[PDB]
Amino acid sequence: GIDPFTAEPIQFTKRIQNIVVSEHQSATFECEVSFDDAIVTWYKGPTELTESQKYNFRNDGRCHYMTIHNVTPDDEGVYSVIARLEPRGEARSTAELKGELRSGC
Repeated sequence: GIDPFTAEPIQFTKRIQNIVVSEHQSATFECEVSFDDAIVTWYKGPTELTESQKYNFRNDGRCHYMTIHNVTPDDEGVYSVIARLEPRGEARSTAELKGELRSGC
């Protein structure tokens, strides 16, 4: 009749948003999800992001954080977060990265 709530599709309530970051600073895309058992991977363009003393991935219950250190104009682009669990209805979200210009006199 009606599918169970637990198997219902997973979506990001917070829905990451666009970030503007100074060249020497760091960018963080924060997301929140319906289930805490979901597995999340961040994507930049066709390339997936992995740790290399470059990307810091921190998990906190339903909350998942990704921090990028040393952002370049080149690095500006689109970042996505995808949450996956056994077939329940996967979700995809996007956000844009922008490089803030350094201030001066």
